[PDB]
Amino acid sequence: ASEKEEILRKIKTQELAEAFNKVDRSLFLPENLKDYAYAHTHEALPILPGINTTALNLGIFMLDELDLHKGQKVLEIGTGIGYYTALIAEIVDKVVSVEINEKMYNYASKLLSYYNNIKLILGDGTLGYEEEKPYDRVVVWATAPTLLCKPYEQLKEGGIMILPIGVGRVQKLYKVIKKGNSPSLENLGEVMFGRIGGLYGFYDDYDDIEFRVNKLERQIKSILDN
Amino acid sequence: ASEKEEILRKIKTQELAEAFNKVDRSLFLPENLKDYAYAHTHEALPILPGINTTALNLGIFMLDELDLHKGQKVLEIGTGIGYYTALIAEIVDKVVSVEINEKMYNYASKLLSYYNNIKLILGDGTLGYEEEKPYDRVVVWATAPTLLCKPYEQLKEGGIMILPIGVGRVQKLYKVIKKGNSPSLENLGEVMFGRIGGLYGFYDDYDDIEFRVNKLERQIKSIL
Amino acid sequence: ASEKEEILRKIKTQELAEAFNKVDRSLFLPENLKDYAYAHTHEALPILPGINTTALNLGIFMLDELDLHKGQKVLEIGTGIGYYTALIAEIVDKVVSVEINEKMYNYASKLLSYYNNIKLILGDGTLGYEEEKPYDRVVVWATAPTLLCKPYEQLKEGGIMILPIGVGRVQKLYKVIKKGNSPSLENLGEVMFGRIGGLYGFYDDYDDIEFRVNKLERQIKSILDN
Amino acid sequence: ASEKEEILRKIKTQELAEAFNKVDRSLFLPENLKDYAYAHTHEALPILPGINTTALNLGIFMLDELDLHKGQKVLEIGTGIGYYTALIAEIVDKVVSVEINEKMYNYASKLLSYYNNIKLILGDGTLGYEEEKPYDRVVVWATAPTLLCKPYEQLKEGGIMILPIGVGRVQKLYKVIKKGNSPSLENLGEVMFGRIGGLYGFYDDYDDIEFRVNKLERQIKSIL
Amino acid sequence: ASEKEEILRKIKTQELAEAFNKVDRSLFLPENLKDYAYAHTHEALPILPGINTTALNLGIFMLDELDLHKGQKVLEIGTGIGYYTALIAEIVDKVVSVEINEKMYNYASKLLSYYNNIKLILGDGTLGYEEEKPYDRVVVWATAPTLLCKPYEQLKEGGIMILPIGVGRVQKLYKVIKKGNSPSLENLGEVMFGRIGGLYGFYDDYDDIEFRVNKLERQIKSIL
Amino acid sequence: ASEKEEILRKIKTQELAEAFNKVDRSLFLPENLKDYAYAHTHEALPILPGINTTALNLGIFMLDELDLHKGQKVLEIGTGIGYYTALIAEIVDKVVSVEINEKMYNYASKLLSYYNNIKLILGDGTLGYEEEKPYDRVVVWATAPTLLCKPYEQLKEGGIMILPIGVGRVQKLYKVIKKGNSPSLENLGEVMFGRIGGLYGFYDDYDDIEFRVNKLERQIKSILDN
Repeated sequence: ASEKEEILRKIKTQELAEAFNKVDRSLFLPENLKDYAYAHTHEALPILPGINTTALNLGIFMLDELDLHKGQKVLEIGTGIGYYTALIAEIVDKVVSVEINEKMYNYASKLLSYYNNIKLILGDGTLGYEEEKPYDRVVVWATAPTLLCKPYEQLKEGGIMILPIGVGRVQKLYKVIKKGNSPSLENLGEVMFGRIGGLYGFYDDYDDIEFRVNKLERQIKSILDN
Repeated sequence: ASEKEEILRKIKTQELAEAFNKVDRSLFLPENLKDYAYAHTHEALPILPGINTTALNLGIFMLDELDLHKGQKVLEIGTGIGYYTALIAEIVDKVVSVEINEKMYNYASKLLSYYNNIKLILGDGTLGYEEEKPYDRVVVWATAPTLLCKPYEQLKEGGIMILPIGVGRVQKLYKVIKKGNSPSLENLGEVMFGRIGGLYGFYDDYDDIEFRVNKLERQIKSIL
Repeated sequence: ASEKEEILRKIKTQELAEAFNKVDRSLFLPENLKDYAYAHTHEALPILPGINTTALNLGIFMLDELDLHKGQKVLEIGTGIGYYTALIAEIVDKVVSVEINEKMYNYASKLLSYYNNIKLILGDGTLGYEEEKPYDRVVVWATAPTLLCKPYEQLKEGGIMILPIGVGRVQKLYKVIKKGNSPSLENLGEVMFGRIGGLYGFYDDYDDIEFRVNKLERQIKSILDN
Repeated sequence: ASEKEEILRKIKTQELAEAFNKVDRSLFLPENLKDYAYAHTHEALPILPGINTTALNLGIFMLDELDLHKGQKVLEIGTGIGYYTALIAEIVDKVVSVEINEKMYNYASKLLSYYNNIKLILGDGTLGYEEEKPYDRVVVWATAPTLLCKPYEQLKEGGIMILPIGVGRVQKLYKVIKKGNSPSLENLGEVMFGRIGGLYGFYDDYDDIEFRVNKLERQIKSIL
Repeated sequence: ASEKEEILRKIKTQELAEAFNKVDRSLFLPENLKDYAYAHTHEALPILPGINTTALNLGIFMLDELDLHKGQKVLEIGTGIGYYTALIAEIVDKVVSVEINEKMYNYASKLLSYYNNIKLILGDGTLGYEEEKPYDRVVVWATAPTLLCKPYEQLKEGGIMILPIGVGRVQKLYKVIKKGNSPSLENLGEVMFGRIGGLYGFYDDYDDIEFRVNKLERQIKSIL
Repeated sequence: ASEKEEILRKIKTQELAEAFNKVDRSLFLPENLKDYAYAHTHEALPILPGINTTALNLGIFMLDELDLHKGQKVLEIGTGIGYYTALIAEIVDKVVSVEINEKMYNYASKLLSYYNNIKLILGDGTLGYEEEKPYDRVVVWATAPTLLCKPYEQLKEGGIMILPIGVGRVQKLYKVIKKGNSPSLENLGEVMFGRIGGLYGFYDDYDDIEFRVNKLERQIKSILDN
């Protein structure tokens, strides 16, 4: 708990403040990363090849902006290691959380036993989760090509959704308040999340000149097979 | 052979062939572009800043790959000058067409008055059009970040949607056949369409670093 | 006439001010662009594939800087839709105007009938127009690799020429005052014009890394035919 | 065949084959990564931010190209999770291994207690390890700007060092045989290792212009 | 064979062959570069910051493709060290040569005193040289944005001009034959010359984005 | 001597100030570059294909920062034209100087005759020079991939070394004060030197997107041979 007090001081939602103080984040982190429970708070931690855990400073900010309170039903796209799932479960009535990667799904299955209000789904988060349909809030922990349609449809009328939108290696964090097909979108800043996979995920690779050149270099390397 | 003739020979959809043969593309085109009606069939044509009507060869090819029939209900996203909308209205029962740009909407509204089975919505085509929900066919004249959810939802279970998906200056043309949440995607080839706007459209601009630097150089113009 | 008054207020040449107020720019614009006669004044309008009409704000600024007055002979490289041609004809004695694109030449042939002091040439503007040789002013509506030599030679001794010079997708607007082979060149700012074609036009394509990469990507796409 | 088996078949160094067969890689790996012990043998595995343990196929290939024997003195630069260190300690007399990252040092320190012929230095591997100076073999798990001088100096006259040399995202894997100031360098192929740190390490970051611009755009965020 | 000999064998212009054989290139070259007179014939040689004399093989090749004869009037744009000017003066009647850089002008002025049919103008070669207007041949030792108008105007009706045209680090070598306003342009291959300066020269720098960013990064060095 | 007084005014080491005033730099420069002895002081001068002489302003700054005084033994990596070698010889007891390029080695052999305290070696400067081992100072006139190990080892304990470190076309000037394996490195600024060659020199080419693209363009040009 080094940068723990810094982060706690900033929390605007009293309920989140308490959940944050109580849940021991080292309990959801592997052995190798134990020292990052409350230190290096601005970095994303490696869990699986190609998959990280959002930076604590970012995560707490997002949840704080989610306006979480008693008796809400929250949909979370991207269970991961279950830590942010736990913090929501502490505040909210029920939590439906989706994970697309099986190994990740397995790793967390055991870590959330202490909770009886978290439904863990193994599937395409891009579809959200129809079946417990009306949600009060939705948090996505990976960037999308556009506004995720299913989650948005599943949101309650005045619901609030937070997700990173953007193709390209640097995206934008958006706070969406449902209002028919005229939501209000508030850019909360620049962020760098990994790409969400699935039906409404990405259909082509990163399109920045660095990537394009890396590819050219890959192909010429292989064409020189001729 | 005649450029108009070359395109006609390729058309596999009989009705499309008949429509293509009687609808005058030169009426939908501005004064400055009438020489292009059936000449230079491979060139996209400039209508508004940032808006071009698809090149004829590709336009017909897409309407043809769309497999249009009589009695169908079609959803067209991106009216434009109205030409392809006209061809569809000649073949199909009813046609709903959305145009997000008002200046383009107006222009095409005048020309589409002739037809009576065309509903022109001035709005976000990225939302499709819920109110007539069941559609047999969907065509999109602009590239999208992913599979367009709303129009796809509004498709019949075996429906066909044709759209370009991709970020970047060269996208892929897809032929999608609705099958619940596991659509079949056929790549019909590489195309170059403008980016689609709207709620479920793009939120970032094309990544051209030359210009991103240019600007930063300009921005660096301040001496205090 | 929305941004019309903004633009008119700025005009320093009284004669231009009057011509600008009188000539109806919607009369030279196609149907599709009627709403841009005096709105969106900063954008270039699409007329032909690869060809635009300079932005009104830019055009009026250029003509205003041309120092146009009674009894001058003006050479204009790039007739286009004839609108800027009309404004000059209103002020000046005679106007010789060149257009290299035939379709463009045709479109404007009819739109300038009301004038009896505009000679319309279909040819290589890069050559200027020898035959009505001594000119007082010259305006070019497209960028060149360097100072256009023929127009410059055709200029009167103290004549003034305005043109965009530059390879690359962003050029510079120059006001040239003839003085033997020691002109005075004043950079009026950064601009973005399409490339001028012709003998003294461009001999190679755009050389910015974006273009070069687009090409590499084109070739590798075709080499993969092997 | 079994991925673990495929790698085993390639091993030319008998002792390495035996070691690979009895050392349990799943002990060195974190909970979240144990399924990868002998599965997906071609993937580098994420341990700390900016630190990955080499993909098994390459790891073994390098230890094998290293030509390990009994009684040797080996210098390993970049302990990591300790796995390859363990394999070396099973084959060789003594092993000195350096790790510059403390969090990584600790993690591997616990697991390496089992062995008794391994000396773990928490420090700059770029300096090698003077104090045991004569070494028969040297392995480096990270790319370097040039031939690493200190470790090379500390090699026996016919010693072998295996390291990746190169700036950029794709380096070359070199097998170096000490011969005074004219070493022989064999290119074993292209690899992708992280940059080595320390005194004789890198002083500039990888040149990614996309990000260099991104930042400059961010930096340009000030309105006074 | 001898590098000097290899070049000699290729020369098709008898007079050029004779001249090449008697003019000592080592006199025109600085102390630090005399070993290069007829050695490393393919390398451009550094004379002033931003100024290099063309590599011999190319230099001769161009003078040879120029088709020099006795009695002609030649216009050379870019004197340089004077070597190729000397070879031309040995073959032709009169030679006008322009050099825009004064430091280069001086250097070559001393060495060219020997010849008496060479007029050295210290000025804008981009303007050519009106005063002796009719020229049979024109050579340009630097790349240009377009066909150089002034020198082209000053050519005889069937004259030949050899210049590199192009923006970018690799230009095309052109052989131009005057034919009113429809010259014939033969592409002799790709070359790498410096950019030509002057009125009808370049107005923008080579577009190197690496450096454009570098600077912007430097520029971003202010903390107020 | 135009910018000579500007540069002299700045010199903090009195001994360097005197050496700088006395040694005639035009005596080490070829004919073509005579006018740059004390003018255009910020540019690097062309001597051999691929090889330049550091800018005078840079060179004097580096030597001034080297803290040169009576009775020191100085190792210099990159003799070049011998001018900076001469200035050091004037102040110091002995100077060992290495040059890797033979033509360069030859050109300077004759220019330093007036000195009897300069040992000129033709070899790999990356190795420094073991044999006159303990050095008080070391100056390198070319960039290295990292801290040059041999020179550093050859430095006296509290010795000082100055060299440009960096891959990439723009490097950093470093002032190194020996202290075991814990030197103190002070960045003196951004500089642009040519690459040092040799055992501890570079093993791969420049890695900036400009270079990478130039290469792609080279290969595609050659693949189109197929």
